[PDB]
Formats: sequence, structure tokens, C-alpha cells
Amino acid sequence: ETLYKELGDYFVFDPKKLSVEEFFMDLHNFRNMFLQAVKENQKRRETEE
Amino acid sequence: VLPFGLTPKKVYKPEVQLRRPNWSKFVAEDLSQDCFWTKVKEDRFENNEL
Repeated sequence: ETLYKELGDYFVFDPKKLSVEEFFMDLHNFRNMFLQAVKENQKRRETEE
Repeated sequence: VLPFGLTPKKVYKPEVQLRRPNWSKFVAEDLSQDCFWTKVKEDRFENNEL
């Protein structure tokens, strides 16, 4: 509880009303979408070449 | 006078209205003293070609 409260001071993210698994999932889904967008830009540059 | 010594942001005037993302913005009252958003130095990424 103390280390999660130490996480609540570095990033604020409304610590009274925030679950933990929803915050990690949106970081994970943005990580998978950004890696998909880099490979789609490489595939678009391969098609344009 | 914004809290935590923050300057007001650069108000841009585009000639063409662009498609915009619509988020829930955090004002300087919403930010804390030791957060990430008070140390933002985004003007080093500024470019007219961008």
C-alpha cells in the first residue's frame, strides 16, 4: 500500500478513484498500437518503393 | 500568475481549421508541484515545417 502510494505521488492519475489493471492495460494497448503503426509505416514505405 | 511558476502556453493561429483530438485537459490548477507536466519543455520540438 505504501509503494502504490509512492506511485500515486510521482504520477498523480487521481489516486483516490484509481483500478490498477485499467491503467496498465491502456499503456499496454498504446504500446501495441504504436508498434503496429511503425510496422505499417514500414510496410507503406516498402509498397511506395 | 499560474501556479508553480508556469508561463502561459503559446496560442497558435492556424490559417486552416484542422481535425482535432478532443481530450479532457488538465489546467495548471489540476497539476501538482512535482508532477511530469510542470517540467514540460515541448518548444524544443517546435518546427514550422512540422
